[PDB]
Amino acid sequence: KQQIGVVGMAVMGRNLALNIESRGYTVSVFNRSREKTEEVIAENPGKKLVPYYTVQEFVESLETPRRILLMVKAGAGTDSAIDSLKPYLDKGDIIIDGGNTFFQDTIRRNRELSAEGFNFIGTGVSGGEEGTLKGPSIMPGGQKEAYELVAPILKQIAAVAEDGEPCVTYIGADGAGHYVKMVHNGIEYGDMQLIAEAYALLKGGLALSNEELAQTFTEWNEGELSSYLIDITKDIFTKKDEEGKYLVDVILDEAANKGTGKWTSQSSLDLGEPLSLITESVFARYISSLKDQRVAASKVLSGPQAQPAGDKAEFIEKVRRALYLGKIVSYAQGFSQLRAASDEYNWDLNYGEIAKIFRAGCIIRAQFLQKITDAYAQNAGIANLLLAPYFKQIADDYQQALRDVVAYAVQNGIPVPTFSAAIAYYDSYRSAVLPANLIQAQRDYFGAHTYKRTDKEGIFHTEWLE
Amino acid sequence: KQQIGVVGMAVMGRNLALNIESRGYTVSVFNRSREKTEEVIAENPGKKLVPYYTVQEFVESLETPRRILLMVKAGAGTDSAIDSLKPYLDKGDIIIDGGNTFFQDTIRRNRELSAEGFNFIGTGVSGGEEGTLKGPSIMPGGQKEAYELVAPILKQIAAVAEDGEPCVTYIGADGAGHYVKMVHNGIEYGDMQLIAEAYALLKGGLALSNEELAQTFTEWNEGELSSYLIDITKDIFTKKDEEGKYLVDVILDEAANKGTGKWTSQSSLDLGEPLSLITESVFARYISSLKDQRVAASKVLSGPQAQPAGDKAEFIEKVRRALYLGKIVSYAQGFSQLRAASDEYNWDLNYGEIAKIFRAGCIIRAQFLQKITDAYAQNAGIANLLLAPYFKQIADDYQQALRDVVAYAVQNGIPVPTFSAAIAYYDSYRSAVLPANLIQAQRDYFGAHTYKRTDKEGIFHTEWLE
Repeated sequence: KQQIGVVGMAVMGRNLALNIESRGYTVSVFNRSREKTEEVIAENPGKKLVPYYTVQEFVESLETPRRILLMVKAGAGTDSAIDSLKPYLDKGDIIIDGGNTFFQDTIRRNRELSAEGFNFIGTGVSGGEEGTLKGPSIMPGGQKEAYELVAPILKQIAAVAEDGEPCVTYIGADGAGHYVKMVHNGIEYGDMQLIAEAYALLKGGLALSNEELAQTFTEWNEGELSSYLIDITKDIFTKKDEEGKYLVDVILDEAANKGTGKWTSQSSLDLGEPLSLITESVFARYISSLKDQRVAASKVLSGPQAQPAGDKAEFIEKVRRALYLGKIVSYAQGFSQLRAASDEYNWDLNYGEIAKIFRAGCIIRAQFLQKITDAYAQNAGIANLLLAPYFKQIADDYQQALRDVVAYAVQNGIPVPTFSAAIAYYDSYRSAVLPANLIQAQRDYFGAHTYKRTDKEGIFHTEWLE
Repeated sequence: KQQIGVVGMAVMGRNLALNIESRGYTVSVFNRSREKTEEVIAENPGKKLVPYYTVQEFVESLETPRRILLMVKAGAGTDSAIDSLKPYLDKGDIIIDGGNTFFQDTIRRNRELSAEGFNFIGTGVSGGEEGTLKGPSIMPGGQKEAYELVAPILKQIAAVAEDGEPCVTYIGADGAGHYVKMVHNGIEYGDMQLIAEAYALLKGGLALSNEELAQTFTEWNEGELSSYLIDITKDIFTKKDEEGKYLVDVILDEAANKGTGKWTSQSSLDLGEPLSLITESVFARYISSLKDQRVAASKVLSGPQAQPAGDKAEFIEKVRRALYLGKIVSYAQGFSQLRAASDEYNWDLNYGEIAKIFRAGCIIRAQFLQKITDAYAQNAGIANLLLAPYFKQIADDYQQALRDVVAYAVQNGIPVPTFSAAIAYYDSYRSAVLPANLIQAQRDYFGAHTYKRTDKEGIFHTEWLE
């Protein structure tokens, strides 16, 4: 019998099944309809993929306890796939949902399937089509015993960091994996928006051509900013269409989204976390969708004439620094939310291990994730990444560049929502005292909400008039 | 019989009942327990308040169709109050929930009570304890026919604008009123945070004493910033405790919240609205709660030495301008969300009328709300308040001040999350082209998400490598 089965032969499931096959495992494959399953085998002769055309047969062909990988698109189809499998499962079998599922849904299915005798692993899978085929970052949450059973296969198919550690680990119970996958995506939204601002600043302040953009990103990619996102960005700036037009310059600036970005921010608001940078990233996507409103407004609203930033190399460097410190702030906010979530949902998350599996496979992969790993390696209970020696030092050295870039952008009409968010956060966090004293005073005045005092114990209320 | 009854004799309900009484109406009062009801009458001899100590009697003493005002604290008690009333109601009776209820709960009760033959009006009430007693802004949503029946009383007790129009109006169906009340609160969070930044900037850049702060706010209050929030703020800066200490300087800077701020932002994220300013206001409150983390971080993280802002009067004026334009941006974002919500929930909101009832009674009351009223008076379908002639002109004239203040703040270590949000929004909105073209290009690259072109119809996907 096969050790594992994959349900859902669309690209992602097909690729994952091929990945499993490449590691020397024989895998059973199944798809709601039979055409995709037939195409997979047609296109992959000689591979150890065994097709089934009925749920029952697919389930029977797996060694127990069964390990069933659902790669169908997250949503109702996940439930129908589960419902179609149930009647044929033995107590102890394991269903693993690799869809981009909202964590509360995974928590619900996990609790419900558990009550019926089945294990449920909600797992994030990150890497794009090519990543799923070659080695994605895998983020499983669910029963530990079910994880350990399937872990050997997950480890073989995941991307491997350069220290030899596979990019999968036991994240936690029930919905922890899908919650971490959501946060990865929120963090990804933040990195793309920071990069988009770097681009606007170079193009706006120095009028760099696309070839100079490509060259600049290429250089940044050789240093500490080294990352997958930076790499594809330099590629993007060198792409020309069939008639020699730079593709990036004619792509409609309407950034689409698929919830996860929204989801992370909504969670930050439920958990009391100041996740301003990723949240501003989501809002920047929302405003780019108001394209018609923006063109209209551009003919009506006035603004300053953007003046050249000055020496090219120096400005480019300040923008590089700003970007890197911007990422530091965004991730400090992201990992602080992972802690808030861990507490709320009782997951005992291991932040260092999560950072470790983000080092390769996933879309946000970068040498930067090793810096985060090191930070937790030296102090697991660190309150905020900004306090880590490495990050503290980068802030010491790069904040002036961030401050200069934001002032330039604001004085020149270039919107820098996340760079502005990053400096506002850095300055708020290091403030022993914020103006919330006035906010509290106003609340007690118009709403008798009471306040506390810095010089005296007790809870007070004041008759502000007399 | 009495024309109306009030349930819930805590302060807010007591005051509302007294308000109704002051207008010449006799009102029946009731409270779950009898002590508060006994105290109300004890303390208010000669007033036309008729106490009842059983639900049944309270319901019987009202002329039909009955108008029952629930002033109990929003939550489970609202449901228990409703459940206790039901058995004694006649089809057509009207229950009005004046609690600070989340709009989806009002939609649920409205639908459910409707199916049983009863009308349900979820209504925001804003004014604080003193406002509920003297004249609050009232924002009712529910069956129109039920609204018209009770409207005469609501109009008599609401605050009245100087043009003689009472600050209550039919907002819309089901949960529209409570949704508008939520947005008022989100907008209030934004105004308090903008004011808190003005304060940080004056105190940080010019080291103004509290007496100078008071004097400055007093002057601002005499001009276009004229508002309730600005007024109590100047009061706050002159308040001294029993031993001569300025109260504002010893109040613990940990801004509490009660959801509505959070709620507005969560809705903006569900509706695709870039409500960055109020959202940053909520996050600023979240970070002020991390007081211990902030004190710790203040001894560890470095930052620049804040240098004096320069001439006092000139800087003060730039900060006044910045604040006013900041409010313009926040409200543009708020009213755009009111439209997004109106569309989503099928309310056909009348923005001008909502602005009109915010002119007095409510916490955000200000001459500014008349500017918004005028804007809708001249163009009901205006896409964004920034496009309104009055606001367009203020932006033309005050943006440079906003830009100078933010650059100064950022170069000097003073966190200005909302002022930064305001300029980032103004600059994004007027941008015919944003860097989301790159974001779209990256998405198609790693996720094959496809993109559109500015120079060609169709939806494309590109093999970015080759």
